[PDB]
Amino acid sequence: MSSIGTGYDLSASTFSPDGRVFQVEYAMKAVENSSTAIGIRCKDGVVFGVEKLVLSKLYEEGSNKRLFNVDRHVGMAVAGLLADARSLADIAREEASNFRSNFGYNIPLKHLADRVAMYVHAYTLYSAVRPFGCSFMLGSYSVNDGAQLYMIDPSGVSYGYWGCAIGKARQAAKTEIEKLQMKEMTCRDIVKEVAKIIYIVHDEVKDKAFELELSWVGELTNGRHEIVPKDIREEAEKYAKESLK
Amino acid sequence: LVQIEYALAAVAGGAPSVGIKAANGVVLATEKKQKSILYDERSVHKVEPITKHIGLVYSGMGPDYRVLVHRARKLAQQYYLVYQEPIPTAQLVQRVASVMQEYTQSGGVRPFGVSLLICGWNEGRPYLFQSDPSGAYFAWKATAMGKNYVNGKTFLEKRYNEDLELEDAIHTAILTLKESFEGQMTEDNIEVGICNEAGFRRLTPTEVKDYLAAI
Amino acid sequence: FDRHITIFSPEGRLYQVEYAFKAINQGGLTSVAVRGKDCAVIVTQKKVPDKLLDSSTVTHLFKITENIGCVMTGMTADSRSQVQRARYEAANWKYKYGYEIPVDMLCKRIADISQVYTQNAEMRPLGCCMILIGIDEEQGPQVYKCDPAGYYCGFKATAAGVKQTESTSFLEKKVKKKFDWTFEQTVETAITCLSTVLSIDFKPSEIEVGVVTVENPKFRILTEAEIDAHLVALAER
Amino acid sequence: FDELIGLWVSVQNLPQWEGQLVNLFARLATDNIGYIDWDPYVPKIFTRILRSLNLPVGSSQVLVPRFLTNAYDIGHAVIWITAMMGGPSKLVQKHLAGLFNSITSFYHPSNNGRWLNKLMKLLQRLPNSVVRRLHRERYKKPSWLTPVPDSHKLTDQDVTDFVQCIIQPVLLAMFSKTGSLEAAQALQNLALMRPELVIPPVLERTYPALETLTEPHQLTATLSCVIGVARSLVSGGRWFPEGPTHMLPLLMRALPGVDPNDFSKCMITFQFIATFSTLVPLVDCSSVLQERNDLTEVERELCSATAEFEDFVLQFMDRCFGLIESSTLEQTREETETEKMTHLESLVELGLSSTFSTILTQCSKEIFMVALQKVFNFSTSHIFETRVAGRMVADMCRAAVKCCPEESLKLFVPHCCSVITQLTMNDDVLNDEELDKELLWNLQLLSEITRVDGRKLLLYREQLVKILQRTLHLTCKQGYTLSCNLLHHLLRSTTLIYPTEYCSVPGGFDKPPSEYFPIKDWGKPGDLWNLGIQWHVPSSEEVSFAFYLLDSFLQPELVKLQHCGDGKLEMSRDDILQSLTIVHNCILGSGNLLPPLKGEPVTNLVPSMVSLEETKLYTGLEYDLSRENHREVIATVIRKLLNHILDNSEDDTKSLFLIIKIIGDLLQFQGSHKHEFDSRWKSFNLVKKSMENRLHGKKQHIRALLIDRVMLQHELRTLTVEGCEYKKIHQDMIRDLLRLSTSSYSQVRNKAQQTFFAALGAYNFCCRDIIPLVLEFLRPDRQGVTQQQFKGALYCLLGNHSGVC
Amino acid sequence: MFRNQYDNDVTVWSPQGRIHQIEYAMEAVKQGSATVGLKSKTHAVLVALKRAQSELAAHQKKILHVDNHIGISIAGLTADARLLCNFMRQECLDSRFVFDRPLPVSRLVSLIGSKTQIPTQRYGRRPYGVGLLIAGYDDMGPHIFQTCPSANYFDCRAMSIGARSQSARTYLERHMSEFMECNLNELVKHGLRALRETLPAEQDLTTKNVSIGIVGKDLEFTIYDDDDVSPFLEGLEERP
Amino acid sequence: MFLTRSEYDRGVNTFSPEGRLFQVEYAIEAIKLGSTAIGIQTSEGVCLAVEKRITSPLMEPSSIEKIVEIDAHIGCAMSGLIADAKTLIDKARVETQNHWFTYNETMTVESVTQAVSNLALPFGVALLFGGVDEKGPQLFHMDPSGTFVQCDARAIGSASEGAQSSLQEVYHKSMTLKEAIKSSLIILKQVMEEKLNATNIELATVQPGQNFHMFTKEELEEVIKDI
Ligand SMILES: O=P(O)(O)O[C@H]1[C@H](OP(=O)(O)O)[C@@H](OP(=O)(O)O)[C@H](OP(=O)(O)OP(=O)(O)O)[C@H](OP(=O)(O)OP(=O)(O)O)[C@@H]1OP(=O)(O)O
Repeated sequence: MSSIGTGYDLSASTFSPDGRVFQVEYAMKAVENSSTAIGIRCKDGVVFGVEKLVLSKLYEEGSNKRLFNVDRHVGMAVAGLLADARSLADIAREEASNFRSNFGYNIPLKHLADRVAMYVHAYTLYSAVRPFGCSFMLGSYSVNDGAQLYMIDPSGVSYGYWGCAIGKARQAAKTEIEKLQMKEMTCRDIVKEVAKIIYIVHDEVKDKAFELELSWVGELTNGRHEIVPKDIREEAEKYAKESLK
Repeated sequence: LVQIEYALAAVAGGAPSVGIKAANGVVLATEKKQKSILYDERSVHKVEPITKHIGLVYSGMGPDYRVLVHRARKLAQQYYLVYQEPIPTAQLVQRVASVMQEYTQSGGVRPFGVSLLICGWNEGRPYLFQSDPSGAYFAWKATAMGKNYVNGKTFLEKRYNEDLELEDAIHTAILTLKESFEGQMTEDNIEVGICNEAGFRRLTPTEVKDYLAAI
Repeated sequence: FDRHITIFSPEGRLYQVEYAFKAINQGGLTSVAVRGKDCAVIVTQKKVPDKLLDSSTVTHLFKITENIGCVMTGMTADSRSQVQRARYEAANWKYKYGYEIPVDMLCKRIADISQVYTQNAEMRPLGCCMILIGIDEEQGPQVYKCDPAGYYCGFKATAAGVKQTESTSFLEKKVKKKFDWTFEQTVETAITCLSTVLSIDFKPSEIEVGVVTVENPKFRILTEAEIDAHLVALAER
Repeated sequence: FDELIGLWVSVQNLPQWEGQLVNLFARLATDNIGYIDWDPYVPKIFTRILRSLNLPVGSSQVLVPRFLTNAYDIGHAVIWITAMMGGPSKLVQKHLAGLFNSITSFYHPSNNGRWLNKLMKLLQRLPNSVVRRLHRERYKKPSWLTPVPDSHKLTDQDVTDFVQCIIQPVLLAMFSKTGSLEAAQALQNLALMRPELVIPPVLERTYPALETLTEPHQLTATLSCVIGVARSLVSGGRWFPEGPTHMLPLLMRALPGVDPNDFSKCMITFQFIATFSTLVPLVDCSSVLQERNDLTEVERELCSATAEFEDFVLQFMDRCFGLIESSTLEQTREETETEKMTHLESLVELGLSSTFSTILTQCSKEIFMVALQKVFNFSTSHIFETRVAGRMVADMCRAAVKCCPEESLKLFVPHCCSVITQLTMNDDVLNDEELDKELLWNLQLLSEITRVDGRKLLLYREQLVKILQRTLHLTCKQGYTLSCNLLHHLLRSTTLIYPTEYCSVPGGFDKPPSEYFPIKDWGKPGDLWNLGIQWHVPSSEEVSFAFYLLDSFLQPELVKLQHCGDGKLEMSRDDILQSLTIVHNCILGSGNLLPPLKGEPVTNLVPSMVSLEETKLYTGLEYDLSRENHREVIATVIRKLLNHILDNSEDDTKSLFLIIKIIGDLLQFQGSHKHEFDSRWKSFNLVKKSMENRLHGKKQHIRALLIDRVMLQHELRTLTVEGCEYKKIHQDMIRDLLRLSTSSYSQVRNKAQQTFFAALGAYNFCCRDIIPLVLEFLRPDRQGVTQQQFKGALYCLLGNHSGVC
Repeated sequence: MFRNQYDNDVTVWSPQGRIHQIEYAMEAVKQGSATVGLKSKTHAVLVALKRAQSELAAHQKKILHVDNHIGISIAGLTADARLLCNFMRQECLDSRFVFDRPLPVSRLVSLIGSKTQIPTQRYGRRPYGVGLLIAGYDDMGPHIFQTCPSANYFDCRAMSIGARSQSARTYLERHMSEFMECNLNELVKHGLRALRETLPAEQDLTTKNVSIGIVGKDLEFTIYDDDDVSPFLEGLEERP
Repeated sequence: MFLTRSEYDRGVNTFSPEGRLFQVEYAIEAIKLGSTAIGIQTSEGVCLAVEKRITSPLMEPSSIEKIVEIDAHIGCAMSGLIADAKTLIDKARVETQNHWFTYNETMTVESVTQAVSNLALPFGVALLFGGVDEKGPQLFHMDPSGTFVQCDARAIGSASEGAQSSLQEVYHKSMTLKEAIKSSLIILKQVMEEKLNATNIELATVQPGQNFHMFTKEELEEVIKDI
């Protein structure tokens, strides 16, 4: 389009004349240059799926994990920039730790998401720092509150989601999660669906190799967030390969 | 600094404030127009007490003003902790103008866009003072602030005399606002405070209404 | 750099403070608060653009204390941050001072915090608007609104957002004509005002109403069946 | 010569006289070019010029002692270089190419320094002076001045080699940090002579620059340098034919420059769209496939790109709508409003309404109706605040109204009259002091919709006086002010002489046969003779409307103020100000009709044996002397009202100013403002110089500024009135003015002295008339004048910076 | 000429969604000499090529001790590698003092990445202009980690960083299918043949320019210098 | 000759697109400004020569020190003015003495050079630490970047490269200390072109037997008696 050189877009501490903070927008545009993480909550849990790109055949096949355990009942699927995403993994992890140490129980999702979206927001109004270039989904399950899936963008806004998608093919992933009855499915159907939606939105002629990472939390894991078994993962792989055809 | 002159540009865009030092007191009338009928005019106050004997009023930027209202009241009560005596008005203006000067020396901040009219009564003797955003303070017989303060300062220079009473000084402080009001003032859209020997108080709108009826 | 940070223009203006009000309009949403004889309502619209989003989490109505509520308009993360700061100042007033914070004192406190953003150059103004409602023990219903400039005022009615000026024109023609009051009319006035300037003939999944009354000062967020009970009563007249 | 140049070469200092001496040989070289050889001298001229550029060379070897100060201005060194080249031995071109090979490191944008201010001057002045030499040699007529010989004229290769040597510093200086101004002028003058060598590099650097988003310094560079190259780019030129095909691609891709964020690129984008739309008739000439021959393979591809002209004037216009929609006020202060418009944004509505009026006179009637509907829906349904955003929309509206007066006015004037009529009906809106702001915007819209061709507005005569019958007396100073400038623009549309079309193609441009071909006319410069200005001279019908509108809206309140000067009509200060505002806008609109103040001559000034006669210039209206002169009655009323205010209501600081303005325009104003004419004149030379086809010599210019220059000749004609008789009715104007010059309030004194100082340079021998009346107050013995009368009499006696003293 | 509005500080996002100071620090590691790291099932070998300021100077060190089980090799600014060594040595000492066990190598690498993200986001401070190649042995076997100036860390089968280390990665990806089943000497010779292919045609691996660091199961981290690389280089083949 | 600057040099903390900090680059190649100083490490000890450039004969030559004593076994020759080096010299002395206080042993020349180079992390001093420890005699050059390296002959200062190309040629491993002192004087006289006497050069040796020793005027002129 056209560039701007007046310099309203050089610090997050500055509005534009039409009222935008462009550094937050440019950080959010760093997220849409990254591969797609999807998250779907169901009747009994939240399922995460990341197309983790493998940009060298020399890595250890499990390097650069974009799925995080931030508490034993909450998990974190990241898009965007990894080093900022690991910083926020440490922040969310420390915030869960401090909540348990001060109040005596596990941090609620919707409270973890708010307390981490406030950190992400506090890095969006100063000239001494820049906004984070990662959007991320937090997904939990417990017995009292059900499945909980929030996503936090670089702006610092956290909304609840039945399905969610962050990354470069997030929109067609919103389409193919919108073709899905997630409010009635169980977690073991949502893993097949997450795998096939990740295999649909993956353009092999631009980025050509990836490793699908899945993580669930739910009734079937006793409200613990885990990577999930390789057997269930490779059945989801085979259903996604055959499903695509 | 250039920000001090640009901060005085935000004062002269503010609403008119007029303060007149009578023989037995000091008035401080201001312009308080509401932008629409939706605003509760009872809510926010421009004439504001600092002590039981010092009040003040401003022109310019209200949020900047409340920062020095809060800090004038703190400096006054930390004088009262030390001396158990109500602070002299001139001493308080030195303290407040020192605060208002601090935000011009330090970088990374701007000056206040507010100029204060500090009134007072101490030792049986009234005081009229103006603190500028530079941190400079001047003692006055009468002065104007805000929008067309120049025309107000020469309207006052014509109607000021030293053997003037407090009620007549309320009458000629309403007139100095009325020379620039633009559209028929009432008791709900100006705000007057007086010092006298009884202390500072902000006039009740029922008491402003009779002063307006006398004109 | 005279238009990048919060310092004065040569004609005495703060351009970043002016651009924070432009930032309020970025949200696309308009909020309206009106005040009655023994009640004060807040109505905002609840445009949910993504249909696989949990709509129970998208809300601009916030509980500050049990007796004080809040509608936010503007940049959403800024809004949640200013809500957390208002909740802190309310609880700390109750702790230090032994009684519940008044609505004017909370709104004055949040505006005093916002002035600091308008004066230090190292951080920006926080580009959103708070409207606080709550029942005063001596003055009745209070509607207070603080802007990113650090101003606050008390309002017979007010509006915040994209269609603020036309909502203000509507309510200004309204409150000089009648003294709008009663529990039902004041929700009527705040639903009609939002509807007239948005011109979209509400269904209750699309707005959200928050009330305080003198008879029960608890801040309530209206149920969708209750917004139906007002929209059906308004939509046949 | 041999004496003086041997003296020149034998010195090596920088004396202060050898810079006098190079000013002499530069003048000698230009006037005699097929003469003195300069061949033993050229290796010394060029090397002393390079020394004058005083470039830092070597390992930090410095020259505090060396003469840095003078002796080598490049204005004269350029003249001396360009007068030596040509002839059988180029030698001078070899040295010139070697010079720019020696400085090519210093023109790079990373290498800026104190040398660059003068190295930019070499680069902006040298191709200009070669253009002037080519014009001197080629396109200037035979005359008394000694013509240049055939042996020493610049040939084809001789000017191709100049372009080939100088262009790489010019392209290198395009991206300079100082601001690309003096490289754009070089690119203008180099494209008049060799456009095929100049335009393809600047658009090879422009299309990436206008694509990027990390190098924004390039967009301001590569658009300001396409302004100057534009008249060459849109013409072709018989050896660079591709030229224009680059216009509408580059015109469409520049549309995100219309931006609320940058002032700096939105200026140059407006100034780009305005210069690449006067240069093109944007009539949709794409329905020509019935024209199997008579076309060029360029012209075919250039007419089957013309269909994107709706997609330019509508995609441009959403860019201009969003800039308005985020150029609103957003009032941040509780205490006061802003109510004024800063310098930075009163330029982006001059640029906005300039390029949108430039576009819209250059579009066909097919394109215009779509643009009119898009104007009308946005101004009608998107209600605007009346300070910065509605000021922009209503000036965007009157561009469409100024183009085709009969169709655009049909949409706005019934709508705005109906919507004002529905909102003024309550009859308690007359004494309402706020005016709910839908009346404000439509009242502002109608106020500025009407400064248009007045003959095309006499249709909406009856139901437009009815909108003035009710709004002028409405007590709100946003709303009688927006209704008296409605009266202002209604009088001066009906009274004043002005052109109406400003199009690039004479007297036509909305013509039904599209079988002939408008896109072989991109340019067509000048044509002073077959020009065809559509003038608006006032007819008797509209002069009658102007006097009716003056006898319906000036005369009642003139009666009112005349009674207020008496002991009748105890009249409010907000009501005196209103009536003086109506009187001011009514004079200030209808000035051309009413003849100036006349009376008996003042007597005892100066014995005058030859004659002291005013100049009587016609200016085209023929004053009606059988009507009562309306300046005289207004002067009669405001002198008596000045006596009333300066004796009964001394403090009325707002009406009094308008007594000052009404004295200032009763005494001076005949239809034209002096300051507006000055501003227009300044604008004209900036537009003329940036589009100056210097090489060609018949005043070839875009028909737009060539019509604007005849309007400047008319304004210069109606504005210069010479030393007319001082005429005692003007003496009372300046006696009573002095009374305002020495008054209680300093602001009324300061505004009163500026019309006082302008009153004294207008009448011959009247500065001497008032010497002992300024001097009354500063007498030692005149008992008790005042502090302020004394201070005012000596401000009066000081003068100002550029007037009488 | 094409001057960039956005590559000024690290706290500026470009409108293309990028941070240019991080990207420009990413090629501070291609200003360093090549270094190959590779692991077997039992050992992890860091082979680096080091250069001398003159023939009389003594060949700047590139493999550095961090603990008895962790040894790293550096490419890029050796001033930032010194900050990173001091940090990593102190973290190894702190968890051998508190827990009386060696570090997991991945936890130290995570802790490095959390250290180096902080100057990628805060004003007036540059990213670390070094990339490390981190060999370690712990309970999970041997480990080869790459950390980059982008504060992104990589778990590797084999890796090469430094100038013209593409050719080593072309060697290593071709031959990584047999690294795990190597003994020590063949793993070192694979690392040397990867390092030997980051050379021009006239240059060869000598005892002065080659430095080899090995950690393993029953072997602490040891750096093999000048005389000590002679058993490892006098078993290779001539350059193909 | 002319001027060759870009947009990526002289930014104080800013990488170039080739990973380079050119503000630091030009501030290291501006510490060539110092006078020449040649250290040669031999097996019989290390020698340190530096040129002195006395202004006036009213000035004490023993008052501008261009070779200092770090400890009894370590000397150091700087290039540049002494006031830039003097915090590095004082740091080196304090570090040797703290190492002695904690450890009851002499600090190695490498560890002193490392402790100075930590404090150098620019600071704009090139130093030459020559000394004798348990690893024999050792010479260490430490450029202003903070990079230190053992080197067995090294010239720092104004003609560092022209003297270094001569040190590449006279030096061999079996060189005696007197041959090193004569060679360093020959190369100092070459890069100086002045007559060589005991008022424009300093010289100091650190031998394995004796301590750090500065040559006196009588001992110095015996060396230039046969140069
Ligand atoms: O009236 P203005 O604004 O002051 O400007 C006059 C100039 O001032 P003057 O009339 O003497 O007071 C005069 O220039 P100089 O005498 O100083 O050289 C004329 O030059 P001339 O015509 O003799 O010289 P040629 O034709 O250029 O060779 C005109 O300049 P061009 O446009 O180049 O000439 P064109 O009018 O186009 O023919 C120009 O007419 P415009 O009004 O259009 O600007």
